[PDB]
Amino acid sequence: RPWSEFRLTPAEAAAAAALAARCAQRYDETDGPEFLLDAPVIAHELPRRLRTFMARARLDAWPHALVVRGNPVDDAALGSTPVHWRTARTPGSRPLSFLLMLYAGLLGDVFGWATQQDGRVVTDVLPIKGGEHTLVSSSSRQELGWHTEDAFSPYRADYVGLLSLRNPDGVATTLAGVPLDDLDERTLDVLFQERFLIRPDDSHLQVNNSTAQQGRVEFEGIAQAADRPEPVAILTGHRAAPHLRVDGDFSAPAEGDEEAAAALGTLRKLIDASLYELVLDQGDVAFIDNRRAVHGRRAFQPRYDGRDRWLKRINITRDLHRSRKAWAGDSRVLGQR
Amino acid sequence: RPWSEFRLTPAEAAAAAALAARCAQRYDETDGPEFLLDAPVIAHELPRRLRTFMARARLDAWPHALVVRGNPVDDAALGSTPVHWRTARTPGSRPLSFLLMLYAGLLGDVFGWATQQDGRVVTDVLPIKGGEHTLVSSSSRQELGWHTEDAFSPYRADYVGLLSLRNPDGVATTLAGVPLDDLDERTLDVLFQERFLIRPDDSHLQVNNSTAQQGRVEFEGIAQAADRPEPVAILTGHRAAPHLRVDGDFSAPAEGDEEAAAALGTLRKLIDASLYELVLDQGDVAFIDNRRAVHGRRAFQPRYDGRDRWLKRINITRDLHRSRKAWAGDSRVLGQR
Ligand SMILES: NC(=[NH2+])NCCC[C@H](N)C(=O)O
Ligand SMILES: NC(=[NH2+])NCCC[C@H](N)C(=O)O
Repeated sequence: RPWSEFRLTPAEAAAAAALAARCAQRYDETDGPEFLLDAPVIAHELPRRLRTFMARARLDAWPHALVVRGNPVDDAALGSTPVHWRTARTPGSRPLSFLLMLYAGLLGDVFGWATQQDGRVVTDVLPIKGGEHTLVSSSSRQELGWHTEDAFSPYRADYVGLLSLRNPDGVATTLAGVPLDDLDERTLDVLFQERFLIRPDDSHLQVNNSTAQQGRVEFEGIAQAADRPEPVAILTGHRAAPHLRVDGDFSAPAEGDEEAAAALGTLRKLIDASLYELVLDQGDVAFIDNRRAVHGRRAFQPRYDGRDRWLKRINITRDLHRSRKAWAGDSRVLGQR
Repeated sequence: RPWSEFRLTPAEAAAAAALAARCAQRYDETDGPEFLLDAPVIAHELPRRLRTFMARARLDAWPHALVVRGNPVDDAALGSTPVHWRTARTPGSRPLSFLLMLYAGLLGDVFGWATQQDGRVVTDVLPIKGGEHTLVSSSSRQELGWHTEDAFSPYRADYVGLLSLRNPDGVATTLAGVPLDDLDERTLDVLFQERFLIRPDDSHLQVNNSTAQQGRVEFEGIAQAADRPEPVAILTGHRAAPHLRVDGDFSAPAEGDEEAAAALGTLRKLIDASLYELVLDQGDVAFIDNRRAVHGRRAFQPRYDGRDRWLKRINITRDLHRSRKAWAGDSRVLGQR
C-alpha cells in the first residue's frame, strides 16, 4: 500500500478510548486552551505500540498517509449525524473528538483557521442538504476534487487528520502523490518555478461561516489572497522526492504564462490518472501527509436520514512558530489582515 | 530572564538519570539507528513535570532558550576531559549523552552533519590544545563569535541542545535576540531582503574532520556554499517577531550592495550591544532557539589539566523531511554534492 497502516488490538483500542473518555470528563472542550496545551503530554499515555508506530511512520520517506484502524464506535451512543457542522459538537461525538486530538498530538501542533468553520480546531466533514454541488467538504453528489489542504497558504498543515465517525456505504477518500514516474524533466523544472497562482478555497468565504463571524478581520487576508495571488511553485525541495502544493479547482498558471499552463495541465492529467482510493470505515483515522499527497473525496448520494457519513478533522503543523505572522490574537487559530 | 528555566527536583533528576542509564545498558550507541528511532518514545517515560515544561515552553512566543537545571554529574565517574572530540565518547560521559538525546527527543528530530565532527549526531564542545584562536567551538582564548548554528544551510537546526558535563570556572555561553527595539524600519526592510551572503563556518572544513572522512562527497557541497553563496535574507517571517539567520564571522553583504552592508553593519553593532550571558553549570542543559537567537561563547583561558569545560551538543529540527535533499544515504547525517 502507498500509505502506512496500523491496526489496534481490541485491548489497545479500548485503552485509547478510555483515555479519551477521561479527557472528555476532565476538560470542558477540545479547542479550549487547557486541552490544546495538555493533549501532547496526555498522549504519552496512549498504547506504546501505537506511539512507536506514530513516531517511526512519521519519519519514513514513502507513505502518503498514516492510517490507524480499529477504534470502536457505537452508533447508538454516537447519535444521528448532524445536519450542519455548526451543531456537530454532539455529546455522542465528544469522546472521539478528544481521541482525534490525542492522536494528532503525537504528530505535531494542532491549529485551525479564523476563516473556516468559525475558527474551530476540530472541524467536521458531513453532507449539508442543499450543498451537494459545492467545492467544500460538505459536498456529496459532486466529487470533492483533489487538493493540498489550504494550498493558498504558506501556513497550511503538514498533516491532515481524519477520523471516521461513520461511513456506512464505504465512501472513499481519494489520494495521489507526485507523479514522478511520468513527469519529464522540462515539465518538472517548470513546476519547481514560481509561476503558478493558488487562491483560497471556498471554505474560507464568509458565506460558509456563521453570520456572527462575518465579521472577523481575517477574511480581509482571504480576499487579498483571492484577488492578488502571489506567484508560487507547485513543487519544492528534493527533485527526487518533491513536496506538492496544488488544488485542482483553485490553481492557475501565472497571467499569460503558457509554459507554466502546459506544466499544470500535464500535472492535472497525471494526478487524475494516478488517483487512488482509501476507505475510512467507522473508527478509522488517517493522517494525510499534506506535502507528499493531494486528497479528495468521491462523489456520493447523501442519505439525510441521520446516518450520513461523518468525519472529525484536524489540521497539524510540525512547527506552530512558522505561522506566527498569522497568529490571530491566538496562536492556534490562523489568519491575517 | 530572556530564556525559560526549569529546575529538576533531586528525585526528578535521579529518575531521568536512571532512565538514561537504562538506555546506555540496552543500546550500543546514541547515534545508532535503533536509539535514534526509539529515543522520542522512551522520552515519554521522563518525569511528567519536565515533559509538561518542554511541551509548553517550546510553544511560548518569547524565550531565546529552554534551560533545564539540576542533572547530577559525578566528576570522578565522568573522568578527565578528552583532549579532542574524536576521543570524547568516554564511558563516563556515555549516560549523559543518552540523557541529552532523551531530552532532545521531546523537542524534535535530532540530526548531524556529514561534514562536522565525523558525521556524529551527539557532538562535543571542548578546548583543543593548539586550537585556542580558531573560529570553531573547540576554541578558548579567542571568543566564539555569535552565530546562528549552521547559518549557511537551509537545513540548520531549529534548536541547539547543550549539556554541560563540566564548567568549573563558569564560562558563559552568549546569547542575543533580534534587536527589534533599535532597528529602524528602513534597516529592517533591507534585512528582510535576499541581499546577504552566508558561508559555511570552519567546522565543515576537511581539516576539522578525521583524515578518513576527507573523503566524503558532502565536502563538495560545503565548497560550493563557500565559493558561490546564494544571496539570502537575514530576517524572515513576522516583522514584529522575526526569525534570524546570521553569523558574525561568516556573513557578508551581496557583492557591492552598500545598503545591505549598512544594514548588516548596524545589526552587528546592535547584537554586540545586546549580547548577554548564560552560564551552563555542570549538569545544566540548554536548548537554544536557533531562529530567535544567535549564540556564542566567551573567551576563556584553557586549563589542559583534565578538568576543562566540556559540553555534549546536538542539533534538532522540527521536521526531518525539510532536509530530504541533504539526506546523505542517511536521513540523520546531512550533506550534499
Ligand atoms: N478543490 C477543492 N474543492 N478544494 C477545497 C477542498 C475542501 C476544503 N478544504 C473544505 O474543507 O471545504
Ligand atoms: N562565528 C562563528 N565562529 N561561527 C561558527 C560557530 C562554531 C561552529 N558551529 C562549531 O561548532 O565549531
